Amino acid sequence: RRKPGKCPVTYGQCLMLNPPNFCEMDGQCKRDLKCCMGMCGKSCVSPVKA
Amino acid sequence: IVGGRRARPHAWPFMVSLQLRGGHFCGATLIAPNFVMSAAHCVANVNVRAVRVVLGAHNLSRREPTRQVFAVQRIFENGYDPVNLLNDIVILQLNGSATINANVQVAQLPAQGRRLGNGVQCLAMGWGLLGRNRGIASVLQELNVTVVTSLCRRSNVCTLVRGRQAGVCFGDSGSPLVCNGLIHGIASFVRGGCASGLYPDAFAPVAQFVNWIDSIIQ
Ligand SMILES: *[C@@H]1O[C@H](CO[C@@H]2O[C@@H](C)[C@@H](O)[C@@H](O)[C@@H]2O)[C@@H](O)[C@H](O)[C@H]1NC(C)=O
Ligand SMILES: *[C@@H]1O[C@H](CO[C@@H]2O[C@@H](C)[C@@H](O)[C@@H](O)[C@@H]2O)[C@@H](O)[C@H](O)[C@H]1NC(C)=O
Repeated sequence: RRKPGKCPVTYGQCLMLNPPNFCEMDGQCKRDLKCCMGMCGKSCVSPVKA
Repeated sequence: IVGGRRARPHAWPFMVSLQLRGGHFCGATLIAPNFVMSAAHCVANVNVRAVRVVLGAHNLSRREPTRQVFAVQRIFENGYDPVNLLNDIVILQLNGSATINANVQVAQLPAQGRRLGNGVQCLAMGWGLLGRNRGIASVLQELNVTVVTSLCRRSNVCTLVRGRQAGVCFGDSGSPLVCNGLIHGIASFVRGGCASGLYPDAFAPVAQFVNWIDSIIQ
């Protein structure tokens, strides 16, 4: 399920149709990390304030 | 490419399609008979051993006799930062050498450190989305764009179409930006969605990497 906190803001989006993701939801990440879209695909990252 | 036009068949014989499972996922540029260059983010998270390098293509929806297909043999990167998409450039050595002909030709690169000023007229191209969605392009598309420095990082070359909404779009990653016959950019990222009319499209600045490129291909 979705965890507390927010995903970090990102500067822009890579020009791929389907950037590969390493996670699809927060529960797939360890500890307090959230599954967040970066500039190019999703990864587990430390949360920022809500 | 949103808001552009069809290229004439083989108008840009250095234009390359990178494919997985027979499907285009990124553009690239032929820079020697046995090397292409693309965006690092294109190959960062795919199986490089599975990538097919398609030269001499025009219509991705047709069988084309003009095509030459290679695998990737070796990979070269120079400080790619996936968080910020800095140094978003990769050189891929092919498992063979292209036959140079009407439809497959090597691109020309600018001098090391060459920076383009506001207003320089360039041509973007690619097989990415047409927008609407009109879906993905079968036929290679091209688009006249203008270099801009505002709302662009010094570590990028950026372009914006004057007075209407047009620009690169998803699937155009890795494709060349041609300025005065030279490859100055590799399509990297957009902001505000494709063809926002506000945010310039951002390219990896090829001229910043020419000495590094030559160190590999020469
Ligand atoms: C160069 O590679 C060509 C493509 O190989 C095929 O695609 C790659 C990605 C792998 O899946 C591979 O097992 C496939 O065979 C070959 O057709 C070609 O012969 C190779 N050329 C050589 C060996 O010089
Ligand atoms: C649109 O662009 C056309 C091609 O531009 C030229 O060639 C490309 C490959 C690049 O080298 C670019 O820097 C050159 O400007 C022009 O032929 C055409 O005039 C342009 N259209 C308009 C409306 O000016």
